Amino acid sequence: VLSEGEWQLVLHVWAKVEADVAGHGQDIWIRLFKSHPETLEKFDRFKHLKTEAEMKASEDLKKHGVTVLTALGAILKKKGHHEAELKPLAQSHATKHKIPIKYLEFISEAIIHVLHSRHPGNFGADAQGAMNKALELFRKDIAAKYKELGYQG
Ligand code: HEM
Repeated sequence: VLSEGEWQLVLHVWAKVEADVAGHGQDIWIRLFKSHPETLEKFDRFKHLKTEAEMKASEDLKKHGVTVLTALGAILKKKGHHEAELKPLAQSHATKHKIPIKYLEFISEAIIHVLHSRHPGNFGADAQGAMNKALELFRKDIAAKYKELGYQG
């Protein structure tokens, strides 16, 4: 459970991300694909992208980034009361896409890295700790749902 103070640090930096959702989306996914090339294998629609240049020029990847960050933002804004939002997300990722928890750990790393690079003034040590906590909570709850749905993760 996060304190109100920790949620405030998370939503404060998220407000900055929302000024440019598409841009943040691209940076985060490209970071993920570059650092962990294996994750690209999960997208039959992006598995053909060979360079960062092709990734940055992909309209479909940009759209995916917006879809993902909008869903994550909705969850964070619930401040822990995200049961309803997580159910459909857990079902599609465990049953259809088959995304292991390890990959959610990788994207969490990418998110923290991008926020640190683009928002140093609003992402000091305390704020990073709060964001890490919020993302760990998200991963812990999705993991619990994965189990209930029959997917090891
Ligand atoms: C911050 C965590 C993430 C959030 C909130 C998120 C959210 C979403 C949403 C809302 C969709 C569209 C609806 C759906 O199919 O459920 C989606 C699709 C998908 N996600 Fe996730 N996702 C996350 C992380 C990941 C990761 C780490 C991977 C893979 C390494 C992944 C792979 C996919 C795939 C393969 C699709 C379908 C893409 C397509 O065929 O159009 N997701 N995700």
